[PDB]
Amino acid sequence: PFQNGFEEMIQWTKEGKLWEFPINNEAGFDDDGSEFHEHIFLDKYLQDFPKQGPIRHFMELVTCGLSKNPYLSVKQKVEHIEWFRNYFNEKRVILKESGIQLN
Amino acid sequence: LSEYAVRMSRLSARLFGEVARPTDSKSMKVVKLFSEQPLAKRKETYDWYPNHNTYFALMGTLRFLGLYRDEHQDFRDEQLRLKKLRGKGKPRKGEGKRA
Amino acid sequence: AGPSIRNPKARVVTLRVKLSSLNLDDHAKKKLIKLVGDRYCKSTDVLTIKTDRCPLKRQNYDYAVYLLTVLYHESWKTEEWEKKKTEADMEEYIWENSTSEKNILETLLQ
Amino acid sequence: YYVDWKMLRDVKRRKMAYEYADERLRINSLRKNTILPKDLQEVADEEIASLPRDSCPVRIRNRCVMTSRPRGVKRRWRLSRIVFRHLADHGQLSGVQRAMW
Amino acid sequence: KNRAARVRVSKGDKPVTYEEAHAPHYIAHRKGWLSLHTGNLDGEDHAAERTVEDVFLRKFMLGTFPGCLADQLVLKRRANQLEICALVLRQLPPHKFYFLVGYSETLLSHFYKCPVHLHLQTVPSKVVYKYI
Amino acid sequence: PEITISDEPDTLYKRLSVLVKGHDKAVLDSYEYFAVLAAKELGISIKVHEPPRKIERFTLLKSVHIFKKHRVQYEMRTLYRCLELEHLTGSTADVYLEYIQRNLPEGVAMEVTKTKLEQLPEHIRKPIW
RNA sequence: GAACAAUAGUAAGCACAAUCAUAGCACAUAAAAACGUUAGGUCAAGGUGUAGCUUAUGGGUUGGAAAGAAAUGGGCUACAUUUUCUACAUAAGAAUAUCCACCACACGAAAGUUUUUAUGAAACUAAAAACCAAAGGAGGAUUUAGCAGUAAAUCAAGAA
Ligand SMILES: [Mg+2]
Ligand SMILES: [Mg+2]
Ligand SMILES: [Mg+2]
Ligand SMILES: [Mg+2]
Ligand SMILES: [Mg+2]
Ligand SMILES: [Mg+2]
Ligand SMILES: [Mg+2]
Ligand SMILES: [Mg+2]
Ligand SMILES: [Mg+2]
Ligand SMILES: [Mg+2]
Ligand SMILES: [Mg+2]
Ligand SMILES: [Mg+2]
Ligand SMILES: [Mg+2]
Ligand SMILES: [Mg+2]
Ligand SMILES: [Mg+2]
Ligand SMILES: [Mg+2]
Ligand SMILES: [Mg+2]
Ligand SMILES: [Mg+2]
Ligand SMILES: [Mg+2]
Ligand SMILES: [Mg+2]
Ligand SMILES: [Mg+2]
Repeated sequence: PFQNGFEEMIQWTKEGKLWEFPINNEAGFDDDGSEFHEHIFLDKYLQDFPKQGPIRHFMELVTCGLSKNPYLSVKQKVEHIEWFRNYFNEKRVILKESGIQLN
Repeated sequence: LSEYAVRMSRLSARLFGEVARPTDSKSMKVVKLFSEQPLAKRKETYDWYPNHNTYFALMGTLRFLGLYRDEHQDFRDEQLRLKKLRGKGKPRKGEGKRA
Repeated sequence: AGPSIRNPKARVVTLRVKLSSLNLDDHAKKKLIKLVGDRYCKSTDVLTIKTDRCPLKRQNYDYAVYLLTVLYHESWKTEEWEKKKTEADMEEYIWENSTSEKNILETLLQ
Repeated sequence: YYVDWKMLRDVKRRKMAYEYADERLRINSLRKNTILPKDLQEVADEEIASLPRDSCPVRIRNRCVMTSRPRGVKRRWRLSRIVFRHLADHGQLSGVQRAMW
Repeated sequence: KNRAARVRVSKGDKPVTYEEAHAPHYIAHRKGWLSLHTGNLDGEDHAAERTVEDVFLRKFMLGTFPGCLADQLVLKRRANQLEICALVLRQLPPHKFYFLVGYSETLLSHFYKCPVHLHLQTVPSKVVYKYI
Repeated sequence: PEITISDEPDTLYKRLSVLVKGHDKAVLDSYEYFAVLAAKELGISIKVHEPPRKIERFTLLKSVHIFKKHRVQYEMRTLYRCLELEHLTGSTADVYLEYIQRNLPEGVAMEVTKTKLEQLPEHIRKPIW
């Protein structure tokens, strides 16, 4: 049973039902434990790719894009660059036929 | 303009994490393409309609469970009652046309 | 007020640093002006870094102070192309190697 | 029950547009790039063309939430003017008042 | 003639609450607001959801409380919790009233996934501002 | 009331700026009286101003089907109050803003900008690469 | 069913008036505008009374439309010197429908035709260049709108 309105608030807050004060809009979202150099620098996944080719032009724009992006975590960005590796290597015939030898 | 200006700009570019090597205005779109949240993904878009199945079914249940009370459904009901009691109903499927 | 606490505008981190309080060399200070540019206010000597790109504000804070450390460390590195500096690139008019200098020397020659 | 069949098909267009969204973004990443070959772009063309056209963004239509009216919709409240006015006039809409100046 | 949200002149006998006796053009002059939340302010978001919520709360409160609801429902929204204030007539015995109070608070906290608080103030007969 | 002292050097704020947005004037007036009287008791040393109001006006068609010579015009007014605190601590900040925030009215919203004082970062102190 | 040196009228209600809004007044505008009239408008905002459809008057996919011989309402741009260009913001420089064989230009292409580019899965859309420079030379009966920061002219913004 409740002794006071403050008891109400208190119990709602322990229960995690009532909000946390002074409010930080980031309360309850940890973002996977990540830090900026896991977000900003995508070199890690640019390791496997032809280095002097235009594929690095395209993938550097993709990279610089995924860097500027608050809306996605580490995981999905990585899935992007991985789907790109998988698809670029998926077609070996096109890259070579186009007039540039591409790895 | 100078080569000192170009190298300075490349320095700022690769440092800040912006686009380093010079590109077309056209290709730049792809930059802005991954720089944003795509349109069809936004919560202000796919979450546009509240689920109508939810409210509808929930309140109907609560009604038959005798908690919520719908006067609209009662009007409807009573009127189909006085419609069928008259003899003009809603035909059992398949029966009406050909017969 | 509402069910959700998540606010998009929260993430933004700003840094304001007076360049007079930095240990920067003449060369370091002016290469830094030319390097950072628009983030620099020239009258009040205030440098401003706005950081966005990361979801959590801790990350925008660490990457902004990161940008600070990075610009300071690369403001002191003189490289090949900095000896290639155009005289049109100058923030100053240096009396050395000038046109007014050769105009003076020709007028005094005559 | 969604109030119409209209709202039915458009809801399915929201689900779908959320589903193939990644595919869209990544294909249109190459397709809109100049530097890459035209040859990867013809194939990327057949690729986004192959996707069900019910999953594309622009096939989606903004409607009023409750009354389904396709047009005359106020973006911020997702409500048709009839219903908006109705709600605001009873004062059921917060902060909205009649303008005099 | 402007027909928005108005009560027409009868033979002069029609009982009328202060709420329905004032035309929409009076809002913020005399009339207050039925719903209160942050959403329509200059810099803010999700006004739409607080509106859907509002509508459904109207429907819910009028269907859950048959015949006893006195005047239009006052919605407050503060620090994520909703304070639902209802002026209600005296019809049913206190048992069913607390039953439906707990019932509503539980179901509303749980559907909207946020803490709800319900305040009922009982009134002898519908408040009459004009006529009668 | 459990209180604990951690050895770590608590954060300083040069200027804690609090924006209070509203529709109505009265509520913000009263809330101003509240924040002022609350920040006086704790000896926080603050000022308050009124940022000029912003009015949005949009128009809808008056009738269901067709009269385009007839329009209804609806209005949303947002009024401002800004609390400016200077020279406060981190804990004093967390408490004062807790007390100010828990009691915040239903129609009003609050935006706080904190400028926090940091000496210098470590890799910059006085090394040169 | 009223006459104020008043002859049968008294009446709360609701309009108008009064107050609110246009960040002080005053004014103006804004709003307000009862009762009824025009079976005025809308069953395509939505909701329903009455009648109908229920292997279809229902629900989906796919492709298709919106062509002009005209006739007209409303606009925009003009027909040019109070104009046109470029500088530019409010002292400038040049152009200027007839010389004549101009290597056509003065105004006036918003229209066409080419090439781009914006968006988009899809250009039929939109914007910008270049070309082209046509009708038009202040317009018949007859008419619109405005009493002040209005008309007129010039500029930007927002809604979707
Ligand atoms: Mg559309
Ligand atoms: Mg009128
Ligand atoms: Mg006034
Ligand atoms: Mg007046
Ligand atoms: Mg008027
Ligand atoms: Mg009046
Ligand atoms: Mg009147
Ligand atoms: Mg008729
Ligand atoms: Mg209907
Ligand atoms: Mg019906
Ligand atoms: Mg059909
Ligand atoms: Mg079709
Ligand atoms: Mg004609
Ligand atoms: Mg005009
Ligand atoms: Mg004109
Ligand atoms: Mg001149
Ligand atoms: Mg043209
Ligand atoms: Mg010509
Ligand atoms: Mg001619
Ligand atoms: Mg006349
Ligand atoms: Mg005018």
